[PDB]
Amino acid sequence: LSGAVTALILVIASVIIALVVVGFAFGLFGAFTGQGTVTQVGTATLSAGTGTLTVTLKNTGAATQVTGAIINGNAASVSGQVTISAGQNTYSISLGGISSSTLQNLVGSTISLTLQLSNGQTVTVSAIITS
Amino acid sequence: LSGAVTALILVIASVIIALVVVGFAFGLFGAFTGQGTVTQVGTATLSAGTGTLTVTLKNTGAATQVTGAIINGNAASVSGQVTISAGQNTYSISLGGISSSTLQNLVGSTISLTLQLSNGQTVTVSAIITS
Amino acid sequence: LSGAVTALILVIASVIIALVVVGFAFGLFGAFTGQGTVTQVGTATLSAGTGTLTVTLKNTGAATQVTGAIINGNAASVSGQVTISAGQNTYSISLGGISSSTLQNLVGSTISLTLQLSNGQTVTVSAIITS
Repeated sequence: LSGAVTALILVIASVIIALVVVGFAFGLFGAFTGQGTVTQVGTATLSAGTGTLTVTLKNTGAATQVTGAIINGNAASVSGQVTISAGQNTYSISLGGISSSTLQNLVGSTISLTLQLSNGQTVTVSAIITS
Repeated sequence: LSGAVTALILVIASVIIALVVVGFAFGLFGAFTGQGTVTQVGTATLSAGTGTLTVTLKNTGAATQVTGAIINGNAASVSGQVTISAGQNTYSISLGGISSSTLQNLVGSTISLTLQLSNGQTVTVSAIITS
Repeated sequence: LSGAVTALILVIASVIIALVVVGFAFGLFGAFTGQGTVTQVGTATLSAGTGTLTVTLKNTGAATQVTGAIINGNAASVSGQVTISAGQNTYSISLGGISSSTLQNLVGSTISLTLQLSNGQTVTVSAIITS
């Protein structure tokens, strides 16, 4: 009974250390290439009714704007306030191009977007879906 | 006479907690690579007289329904309120196919079930027997 | 994770050393023939919003202005600090003729320019598309 709790604390912590090391190694690409690395902070609530995505991306480097988004393997087209200035900020990106049927069907779950930067590497956004 | 019962309750429940912990650690891999993350929140109450699960399943993905349950190596059948729509609700599932003679013996105790979702992966469910 | 980082560092260093060797060969030719050669020192920034190009051209020869530039296989027009006086300096020229949206779409990445001097020679300018 005692050995099943120390076997879960270690799993929970190992999920975290590996992710921290992975993030540190991800950052080394932007640190050496000379371009800032954009990563999201917190969670995002993509709206099925409007298509607006409310992210909180933070970047440490140049000011680069996104060009496209990938939803469930289907390409999209971004719009709205897309500049991604330096420092943490809030952006109301309105993606469009995919049929709204998937958006209204998939209400409640947390899908994983892939916003495509102009400069290079993309940023993976895990966004919940609201009504 | 007193220690022989407290050395049995602890063993029986240690099996349960170890199985639940390893089920969580196993479903973590599936939710990590490709599949969903349908897990149980809390503990369920399985009636022994009529037979009805009251599980509290939380999932973030497509709507998937269970197809069969396992109660100590015995396959069962599911019918009732079983659709599992995205979110975290309470589902009343009427289990069937099990004889009403192997459950009332251990009323007031806890067992471990195994629900078989539509998308393949199985979730370990902890249930308490109620008369 | 280590292999990818090592490959990235080696790729960047290979680019830098190849460009250095090429510049050395060009300078050798210029010294042999009698007239100096315009070689860019370091990197350059090209603002997509405005079109002004900041370059660090140097030449150990006569003062020859530049007349045209090549962007993505499309000729353009130049103006501004276009004199290119003898000695290393920091010249700021304004590109003209490129479509603003196309270059705006590529903020952050690096491209290759090709300036056209008046004497009858060209200088390759690798520029970062800032904005």
